[PDB]
Amino acid sequence: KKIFKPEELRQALMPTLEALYRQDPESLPFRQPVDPQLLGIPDYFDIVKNPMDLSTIKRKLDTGQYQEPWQYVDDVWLMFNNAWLYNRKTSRVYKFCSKLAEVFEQEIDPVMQSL
Ligand SMILES: C[C@@H]1CC(=O)Nc2cccc(C(=O)NCc3ccccc3)c2N1
Repeated sequence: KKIFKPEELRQALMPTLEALYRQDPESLPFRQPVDPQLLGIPDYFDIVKNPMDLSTIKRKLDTGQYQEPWQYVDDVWLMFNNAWLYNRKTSRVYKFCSKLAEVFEQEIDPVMQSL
């Protein structure tokens, strides 16, 4: 089975994550873990079983937690799908998620081809 070294995943994939981070205004609510008490959404973990955010994905890259590039892509999509599930379609977070998904698609395609 092909092994992907953690530094090699990090070098290839981190620019795609940085592209999301730098999207302002749309990345802002995704830059840190959801804090249900602080955001006034105490039902969040009942609806979203597996929370995910940009900083957690960065930490996983930094600490070698992905064996396969598709596992990173899965976490980015988990983050998106959580937002499209929890929020209504009129909301900022929903529409900001849609923008991030558009940006990500463009960034990730050449990278995954190359891997
Ligand atoms: C990602 C996280 C959890 C979620 O899916 N929905 C959500 C609901 C209420 C507030 C928020 C929240 O972050 N509100 C503050 C905010 C929203 C948009 C832009 C700036 C700040 C919220 N965001």
